[PDB]
Amino acid sequence: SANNPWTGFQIFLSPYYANEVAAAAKQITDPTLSSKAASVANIPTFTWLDSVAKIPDLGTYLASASALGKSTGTKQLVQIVIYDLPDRDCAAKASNGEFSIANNGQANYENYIDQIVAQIQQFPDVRVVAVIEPDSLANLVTNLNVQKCANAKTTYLASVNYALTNLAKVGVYMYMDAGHAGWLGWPANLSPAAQLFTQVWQNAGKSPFIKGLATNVANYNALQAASPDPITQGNPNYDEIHYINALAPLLQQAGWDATFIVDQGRSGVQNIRQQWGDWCNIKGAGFGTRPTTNTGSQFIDSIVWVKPGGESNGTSNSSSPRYDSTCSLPDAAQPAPEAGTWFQAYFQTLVSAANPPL
Ligand SMILES: *[C@@H]1O[C@H](CO)[C@@H](O[C@@H]2O[C@H](CO)[C@@H](O)[C@H](O)[C@H]2NC(C)=O)[C@H](O)[C@H]1NC(C)=O
Repeated sequence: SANNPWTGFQIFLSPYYANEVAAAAKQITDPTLSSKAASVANIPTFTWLDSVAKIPDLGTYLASASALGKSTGTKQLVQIVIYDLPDRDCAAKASNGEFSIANNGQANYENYIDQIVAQIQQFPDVRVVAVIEPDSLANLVTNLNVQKCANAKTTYLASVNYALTNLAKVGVYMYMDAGHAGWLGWPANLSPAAQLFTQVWQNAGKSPFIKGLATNVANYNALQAASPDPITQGNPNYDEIHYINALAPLLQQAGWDATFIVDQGRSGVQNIRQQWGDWCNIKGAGFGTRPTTNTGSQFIDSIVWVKPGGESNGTSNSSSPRYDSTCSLPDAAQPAPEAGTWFQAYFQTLVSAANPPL
């Protein structure tokens, strides 16, 4: 499109991820690998606002970005993930979301959005790009047979709508999460997905700030695979470019000339999964293509690193109340600590296996 949110901006580098990376790098014993690991702190990632407790951090990042821009003559851009739906992750065996539909989820989520908007409103010289609710709308395409998802459908739609409508009022550029090629990219899922995303876009007023969709968030697919990963058999859309090329024209027909961003933060190593749906701490993952607007596609505004590499996707300990058995599969790195906590061995392998190399 004419307006790529990243062009002309300096991306703000997360100091939190930077702090995690710095602490991790000093524990890597091989000196050459340690220096490569430390440099990961210079690679832009998205900040996950996975609870209300993260909102004060957002405020600090906006204010810091505003000052860094003035100190360097740059316009700064802060990258965030909106990730706090009530009954979050409806199809997962376990979820860490703090809100529940049964306990005023809609009002609590609205207040979470209001607090985020109130921060963003104070720093108008900082641009914000937001990924909207990973692991939400995609469940409403394929997983309505999951009772928790069926029962969450109206709340997910209302809450996502509230986020889109209100973040647009402060000029946030937004990409709705849209799963990945092995979820919504199956040819038979493309039209139901397009119909749902279009309805969501319409309900939020077709705001020009709703730029399009984010794909492969927290996943491992290639953007453009050298050859199809065996997990993809049966799906001609075996990588993200095939998925996006197939979905984008369906959105165009609705009047939404959508553009896309694609997570490649853990895509450096292909052919590491037994089944396509295995998502938790996949063993042998490597850092992938660094964020760039040089995407190879008319539809793709940026390759991005949405999910921060090194933060555990979930514990492998079956005695934890947050245990999801996906995290103990044979292709999941184990033992793995609780979701969000640092997984040092996994980070070291992400560095060692990076492709392109760091
Ligand atoms: C695996 O999960 C279990 C349950 O969460 C953990 O065992 C408990 O740990 C807490 C303190 O961390 C104690 O209050 C409980 O009494 C423990 N229960 C038992 C049966 O030991 C266990 O620590 C976890 N293991 C790892 C490596 O995280």
